[PDB]
Amino acid sequence: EDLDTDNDNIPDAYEKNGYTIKDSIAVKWNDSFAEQGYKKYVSSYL
Amino acid sequence: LDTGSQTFERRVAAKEQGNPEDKTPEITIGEAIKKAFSATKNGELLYFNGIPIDESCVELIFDDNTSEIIKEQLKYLDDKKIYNVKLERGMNILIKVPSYFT
Ligand SMILES: [Ca+2]
Repeated sequence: EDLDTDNDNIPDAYEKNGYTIKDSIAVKWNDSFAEQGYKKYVSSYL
Repeated sequence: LDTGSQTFERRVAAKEQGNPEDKTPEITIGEAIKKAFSATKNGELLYFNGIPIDESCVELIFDDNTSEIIKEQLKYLDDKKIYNVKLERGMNILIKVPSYFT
């Protein structure tokens, strides 16, 4: 399981490190799909 | 579509370009004109109620941006028909049906 403190469907370790959205599910940011068009977001995990 | 006595306005959903998660299917201008007006397909040409609305049988009008897109995509295309451009989300296609036609 992954922790979600603010209850908004993005894990805590994703919001503080980097993530993107694939198929309407938040996935961890691997740097290699910046050329597929995918942008990397960060936000407040609280 | 302006047949001369009555007008038909439609919006057809087009895909956003710089977006990997936009799965809106791709259609050409000919297929979109066929769908939006339920035109019949006679062999190779596209007919409204009793009027020919194919690319040759009507005068097409665009704004500046749609015309520029259509031209720069006609360059990179063979079998150069305007009805083969790929309907890029913001086009302003205006079909005008002529008064007399042979
Ligand atoms: Ca969260």
